[PDB]
Amino acid sequence: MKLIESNDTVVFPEGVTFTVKNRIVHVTGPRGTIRKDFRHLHMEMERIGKSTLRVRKWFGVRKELAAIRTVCSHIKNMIKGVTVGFRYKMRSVYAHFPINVTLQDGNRTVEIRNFLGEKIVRRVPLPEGVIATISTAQKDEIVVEGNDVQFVSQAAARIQQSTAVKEKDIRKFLDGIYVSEKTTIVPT
RNA sequence: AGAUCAAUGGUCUGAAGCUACCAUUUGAGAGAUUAUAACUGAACGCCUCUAAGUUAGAAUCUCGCCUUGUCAAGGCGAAAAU
Repeated sequence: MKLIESNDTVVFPEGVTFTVKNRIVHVTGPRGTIRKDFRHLHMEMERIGKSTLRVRKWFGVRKELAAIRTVCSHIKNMIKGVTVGFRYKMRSVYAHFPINVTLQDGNRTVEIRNFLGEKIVRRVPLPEGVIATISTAQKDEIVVEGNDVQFVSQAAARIQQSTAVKEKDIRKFLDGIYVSEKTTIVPT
């Protein structure tokens, strides 16, 4: 069945603006602006009012209708990123070897050393708009920060998957850098 | 003394050329991705690597490097003398 009409709306808080057109959104807030392209989905996105953005699908099938709330969630994450940003805190877990984490290339590359005692150096470049920080207060804590949740979480996952154990069962060789918390920059 | 013949008379050494892992020299890079592990994220107000969208990804695959390139819309240029 093709449902005639199905829509969902996103309401923007104060101090944020969106200016959507042609299925491209340009959210902007205190922490800068995020531009997102949604042209891979054929829905009508419009401004209904002064701070409400409606995403609507005409005659959609189950799979297409599944993407309305996906797009709305993406725009909500855009709002959150431009207001309070995203910060992923990761913890280093090790049995014997301290996992040494440093930043190089103008703080654009994360270098991991001594993971499980290996002499190889693991290098993770950071995407544009994402910064990293080694916590001086809390030991063995890395923090990845930025506006765009996609890129922040992608960098965090790159770091987490970089430290993988090989040829040893992972059920107790649990060393590695694991995302311990997903929170915001500004205390919410 | 010089040489000849014995279908290469025979023995020793034997350059040159040819030749031996029996000597010596040289043999390497990207791209898209598979399985897989993940990100964001609905469907299904929760979850979820998946549905849309995103990451990393290999003796595989394609290309590079390397060999041929008398190629029938007679494959296509530059340039010299005619």
